Amino acid sequence: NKLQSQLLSIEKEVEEYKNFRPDDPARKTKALLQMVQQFAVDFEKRIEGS
Amino acid sequence: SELLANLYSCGDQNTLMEESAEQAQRRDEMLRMYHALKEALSIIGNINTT
Repeated sequence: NKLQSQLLSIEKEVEEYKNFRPDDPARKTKALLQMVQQFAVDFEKRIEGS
Repeated sequence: SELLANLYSCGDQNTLMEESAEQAQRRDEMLRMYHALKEALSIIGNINTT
């Protein structure tokens, strides 16, 4: 059960890490859209209180 | 978190986001109206300037 829990915790991320290729525009653009959405949500959170 | 990765997972990526014909008609209509308005303002400029 210990090992099963550890695998469950790690799997969601190593699922992406195992497919890494440095020359991957798709990853770069997905990261760009994730960073921009995070920034716009944090900003609205601090200003509007939403 | 997953939608853009799925969209990049589609079978044919060279035909994704191909514009319809209506967008192609609207592009030409908007440019035609743009040049028409510019020429009208140039002429009003010539009339007032004399």
